Amino acid sequence: MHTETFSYLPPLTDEEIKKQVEYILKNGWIPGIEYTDEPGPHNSYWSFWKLPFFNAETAEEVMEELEACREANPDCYIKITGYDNIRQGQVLSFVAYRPHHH
Amino acid sequence: MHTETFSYLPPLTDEEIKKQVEYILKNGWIPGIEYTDEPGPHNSYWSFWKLPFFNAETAEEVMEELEACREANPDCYIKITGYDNIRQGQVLSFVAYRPHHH
Amino acid sequence: MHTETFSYLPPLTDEEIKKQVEYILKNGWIPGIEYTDEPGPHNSYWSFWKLPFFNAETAEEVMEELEACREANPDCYIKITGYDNIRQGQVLSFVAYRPHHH
Amino acid sequence: MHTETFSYLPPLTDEEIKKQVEYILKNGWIPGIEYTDEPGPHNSYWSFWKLPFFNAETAEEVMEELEACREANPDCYIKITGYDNIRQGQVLSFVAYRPHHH
Amino acid sequence: AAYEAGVKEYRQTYYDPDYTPKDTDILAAFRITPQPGVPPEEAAAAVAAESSTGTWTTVWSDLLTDLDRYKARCYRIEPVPGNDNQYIAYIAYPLDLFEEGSIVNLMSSIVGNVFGFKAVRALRLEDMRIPVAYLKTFQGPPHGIQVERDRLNKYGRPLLGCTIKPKLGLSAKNYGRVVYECLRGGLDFTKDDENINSQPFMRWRDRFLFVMEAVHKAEAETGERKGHYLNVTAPTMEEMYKRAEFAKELGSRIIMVDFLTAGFTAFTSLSKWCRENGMLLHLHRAMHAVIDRQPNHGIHFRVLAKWLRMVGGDHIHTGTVVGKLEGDRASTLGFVDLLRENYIPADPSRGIYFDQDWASMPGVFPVASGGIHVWHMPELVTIFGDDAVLQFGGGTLGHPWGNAAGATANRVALEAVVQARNEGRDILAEGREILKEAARWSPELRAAMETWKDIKFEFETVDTLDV
Amino acid sequence: AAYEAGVKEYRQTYYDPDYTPKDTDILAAFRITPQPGVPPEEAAAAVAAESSTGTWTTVWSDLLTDLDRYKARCYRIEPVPGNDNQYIAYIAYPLDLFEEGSIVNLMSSIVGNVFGFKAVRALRLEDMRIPVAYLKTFQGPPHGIQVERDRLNKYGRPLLGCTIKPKLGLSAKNYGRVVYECLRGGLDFTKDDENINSQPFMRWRDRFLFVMEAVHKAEAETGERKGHYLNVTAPTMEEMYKRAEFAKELGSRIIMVDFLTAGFTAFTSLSKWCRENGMLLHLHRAMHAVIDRQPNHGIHFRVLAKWLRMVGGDHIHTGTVVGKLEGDRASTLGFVDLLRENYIPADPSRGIYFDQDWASMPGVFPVASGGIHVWHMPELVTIFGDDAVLQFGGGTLGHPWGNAAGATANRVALEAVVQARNEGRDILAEGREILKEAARWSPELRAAMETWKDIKFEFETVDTLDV
Amino acid sequence: GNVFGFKAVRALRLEDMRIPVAYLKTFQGPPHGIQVERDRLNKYGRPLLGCTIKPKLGLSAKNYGRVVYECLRGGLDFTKDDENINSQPFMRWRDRFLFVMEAVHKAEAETGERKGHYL
Ligand SMILES: O=C(O)[C@@](O)(COP(=O)(O)O)[C@H](O)[C@H](O)COP(=O)(O)O
Ligand SMILES: O=C(O)[C@@](O)(COP(=O)(O)O)[C@H](O)[C@H](O)COP(=O)(O)O
Ligand SMILES: [Mg+2]
Ligand SMILES: [Mg+2]
Ligand SMILES: [Mg+2]
Repeated sequence: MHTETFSYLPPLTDEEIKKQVEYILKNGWIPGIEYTDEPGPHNSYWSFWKLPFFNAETAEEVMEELEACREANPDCYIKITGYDNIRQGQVLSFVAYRPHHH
Repeated sequence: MHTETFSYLPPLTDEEIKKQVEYILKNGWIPGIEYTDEPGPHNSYWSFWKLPFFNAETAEEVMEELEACREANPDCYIKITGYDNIRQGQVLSFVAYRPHHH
Repeated sequence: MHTETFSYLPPLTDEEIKKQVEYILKNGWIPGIEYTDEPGPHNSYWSFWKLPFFNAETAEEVMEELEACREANPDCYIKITGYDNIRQGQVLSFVAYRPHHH
Repeated sequence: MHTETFSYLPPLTDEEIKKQVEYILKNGWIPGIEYTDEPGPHNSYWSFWKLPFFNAETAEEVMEELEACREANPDCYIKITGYDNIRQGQVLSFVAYRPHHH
Repeated sequence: AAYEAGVKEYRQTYYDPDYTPKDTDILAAFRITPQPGVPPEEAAAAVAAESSTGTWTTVWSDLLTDLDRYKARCYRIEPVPGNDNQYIAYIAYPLDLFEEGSIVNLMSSIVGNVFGFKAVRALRLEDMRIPVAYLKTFQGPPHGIQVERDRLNKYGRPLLGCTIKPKLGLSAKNYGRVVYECLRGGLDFTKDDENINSQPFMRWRDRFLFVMEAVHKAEAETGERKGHYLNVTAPTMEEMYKRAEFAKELGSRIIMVDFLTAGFTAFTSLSKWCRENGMLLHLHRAMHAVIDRQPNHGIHFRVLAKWLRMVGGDHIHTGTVVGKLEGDRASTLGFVDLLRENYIPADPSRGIYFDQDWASMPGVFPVASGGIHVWHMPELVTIFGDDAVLQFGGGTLGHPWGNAAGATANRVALEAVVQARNEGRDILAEGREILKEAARWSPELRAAMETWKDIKFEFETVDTLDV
Repeated sequence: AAYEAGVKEYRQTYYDPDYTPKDTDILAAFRITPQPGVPPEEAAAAVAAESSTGTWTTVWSDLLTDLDRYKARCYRIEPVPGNDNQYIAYIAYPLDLFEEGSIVNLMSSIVGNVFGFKAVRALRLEDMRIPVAYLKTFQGPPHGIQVERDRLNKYGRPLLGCTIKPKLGLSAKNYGRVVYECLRGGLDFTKDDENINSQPFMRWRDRFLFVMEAVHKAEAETGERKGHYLNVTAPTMEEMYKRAEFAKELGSRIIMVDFLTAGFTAFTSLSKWCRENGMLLHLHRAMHAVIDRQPNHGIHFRVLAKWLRMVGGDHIHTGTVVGKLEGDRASTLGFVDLLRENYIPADPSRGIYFDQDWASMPGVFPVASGGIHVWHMPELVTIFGDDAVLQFGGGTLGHPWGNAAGATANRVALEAVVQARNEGRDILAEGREILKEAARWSPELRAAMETWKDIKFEFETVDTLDV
Repeated sequence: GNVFGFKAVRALRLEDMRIPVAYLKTFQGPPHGIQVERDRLNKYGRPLLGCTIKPKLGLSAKNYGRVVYECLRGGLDFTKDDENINSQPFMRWRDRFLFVMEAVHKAEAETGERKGHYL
């Protein structure tokens, strides 16, 4: 089960994940977190963890929510998203955490 | 060239025509006069001589208009009509005068 | 698995269920009991417990039937229905008992 | 055979025709002359007498052309036209001369 | 003289105060404001004449037919309470003036030209008596309330919907996301905004695809049947059919149309299509207030309500009374009955001028929508009862925690109110306490109540009944 | 808090008095009457918001899109001369809010819900600026004035028509008779009444058959091209197409539709069909005065005129000014220009709020109809000029000698007036003398003039411009 | 549907029915009806005259056309197929329609009166 962008790289470390979040914020885009236990090609709509973080100012805020999502959903795939309302679409979506049964 | 009702009888005399007009008036129907030089099966609308005689009270009034129509259109077929606005349709239509070239 | 009306409230107590039965009877409607092990959105026809209780006069009668249905079908969902033959349709349907595996 | 504009008026005198030509020129429109022996409703294209008189400066010029057309085509209907290239369409068309067999 | 040419007064032929209407006559009640100097019965006779058989001068061709049998007749004129310049004119139209099954034809007579006459300063069609013999020429609702509840397997409460917001500007995939969140949180329905058709920011086929993925996902996740009213309002009938067919292809149970902006010819075609294809039809009344807002001129909504029930829809917007758009309580209760019941007696206190029989034509779900939120739930359930759709657009997507939470808040509020009603509580007197009870165990409802506490819409009503 | 939930004032987001409209924006001018206590710019901002992107409370989903680029903006609010409670609000809408080629969509936004808000006591859409970039998404008239004149081979005078009477109750064969008499006497056109569709007293196929026999007979007898506007107004699109197709099969050059009662979806389909089938399309505006009569609420006809030219017709009724139906002279001259010209500058004295460019879209024939007779001919030719259809229903069939005489009287009156105008005479000052000149040699005109001498329609105008 | 066959009822005749206007309005009624038909035929003031072709069965298409021509040209308004003339080995229906309509149009042109054969 590949999960699109960065799925062909080794799993990202927390510091590598944070650098992707910093890229989202640096470009003025909105970071978000999504998760699911049904990751296949049929599923356009992973579960939102809260809402996209319109008010997030730092990458650390987002990493803290990622850890919370993982703690609450350790059996799920968890992705980081970046969103641009001007083009109106996601500019980046990648899996940050895979469950043990991957 | 047959002309529908009474066309298979000998031409009607003026007195026979007048009796048909009296039948129209007796039944509360409206007498009228139509004429044409194009009498065939393609023609639903012979020329009106004036309008249907909504105000006619006697058969003689109608016979006088018939003579006037003939005098003015001696080359035409001329029919007497009777009209009922309740059923909304003609109750009688027959040729009273045929031109010499018949 | 949500079960339509009252599914977003806490599970009803027997006392709260009986008040709904009284509401059905008070309005001249016919109480009934239905049950199934297949409660999803594909199933329009849960099993009838007996027939709609056309002759029921008291809510206690219905609660007794409800307990009997539960004892006989403890692994099933059980709903109370209220039925109006004048409009010809159910006026109320809600789940009174959910099985342990819910 | 009615011939569209002014056909329900008495035939125009030469003086009345010239006033219409003056109306055409006064408004900056182009006078023309058309003629035919086939005036019915099937015929969109009467014969041109020469070309539309793009260079005409006086109504008398046009009346002279009208007389010349009539002399050459006494058995034809002859119309005066007024033409506007800005709207791209004729602004006036009327029969000035009808043949003896009319 | 063959006949009497020239101008007569309309009242000589078209005012008959001793006429007794037949049970097959179409009746109209017009609020008429004559010009000064025009007798009220002449103005009323002008309306009767120029909506049936007459024009402005005598024509001989009247004598070709039986004018007595075809003319409309003003059979009653009455003053208006509190206005010495307005009258109610009652006009009777023979049944065979009207094309069978054609509201388009009915309108072309009843409201075709008569609102523009110089002799009439203002004209409002207040009510019509549609006889059973004419009703039987119409399909009526594609399904109607009882069939719809059976098709949805939903009994015992109002249904809950929600217009997606912002009105315009969302992409197709974002539309699907917000729909999924709304439906999965407990709403029965979501919908396109009335002005969401097909646009550069979101083309309709893209929208239908992503929305129906969301609908089916929410239905499987919750276990309750869901629907999104996909809007088939379109420039041409051909486009409208294409959009209806794709909704069906994707498995939608329901579509919507803006029946007035699309118009009654396309509406009648679509209603027949919905019957033939088993599709629920939600009617949005966009543009109605252009016509029905002012008490002195236009057409009251209760007339439009009869016409649209005849052509047929399964839902129709009827107002909220308490929300952001105007809806006079008494009149609204009146035309809700006109839309749902089989027999409605005349009732001056609710603006019902005529007894109306529906000869078993199914009822239409009223839809209460526009500027309502959780605190309105007790009164909404009181006003409309179980057979209504209550829609919360801003009242769902404006929840501080997002759509799923907003949907849960509205669903919890509704069920708590319905439960309390069924238990015998006075939900109007206890409405706030009932909501607070449920907020003790529903944090979603608690937050919704905090968000909109003391938000109310209370204004002087423009379209009121006569005093 | 993820975002700022709760209710804001609309003017915080939707009132921008420093916005400069783009040449691609759709502009609207609304006459708005706020409730007391509602700031005028808040009422105007509510209209802008609820006809574009906004609702009654803040929604997080705004942040998914670029609201700044999609929102409508009220960019100007001005007081109304002589009314301290009305304002003109100017609102600008981005081009990509609108479905291409869809007046239905445009209406669903601009006039969809905003006329019913409690905060707004009354609302009238007075004008719209339709940008060229949106106009190019529409077909426009199937043919338009120049093509129609070329297709009819008629140049240099107004065209003449006539509504058959009595409105309802005639049989098919009688309809053909009266049509034959009218056309053979000199009228270019006759027409079904707007409410003649298909009825028990006369079914449409029977009518079309007998009428077209009459049309072809009159055309052959007179030598001039004739037409009868066969009415295809129908309950369903399927019936409408059937009737249009049979008109074509029988060789009619022209049909009519009641474009408002049928509605804009069916109208748009029919206009496309008329283009594809070479059929002239006469538009009857039945129901318009329900919407456009009152100066305080509704939609002014000049807006409807733009919309119908965009969708496309070849003729449209525009009023008479002097006849039985109301038509303010100044406003009428204004929207006649809006219907015929390629560029119309703003003109407050004629109610034209915006410059309007038509980017070569053909013009539509205005049709003056309703309560006019021969004595009106001088002024009608003066008001409208050559490019108009003047229709005399009662003014033909009410001639004391019948239809052919009535038709000849109107044709003679018209040609005498046109001749006199072209000769340089002042036809307004000399109008009565011109008619009397022609009556000396036309007994038909003489009798028509005797019949309607001193019949006039002069009333105080309800829908007037501001003073 | 079933009530004429019950054991408990020896005989049953439906004599009349009152059809209410509200049910009648759900029906088309005659395609044209008497008034419209008279206008379509341009015939007023007398009953119309028709005629069933005979022998009932056994005539060929061309012979059918001949007898129709002779009937109509002599003053009848109508002729008709017998009720049991449909399509058969002795005369197939398209052949019949072809020859009959040649005869109808010929008789109409010859007499000047509108004719019809009920095919
Ligand atoms: O566009 C709107 O305003 C709505 O989507 C409501 O939005 P909210 O739920 O966010 O208010 C509805 O279309 C209106 O209720 C229609 O008015 P009516 O029902 O009176 O026809
Ligand atoms: O029904 C009628 O009254 C007419 O047939 C006119 O009859 P007359 O010619 O006998 O008056 C036209 O439809 C109106 O002019 C329409 O009004 P408008 O043109 O203002 O839309
Ligand atoms: Mg909406
Ligand atoms: Mg009319
Ligand atoms: Mg037989």
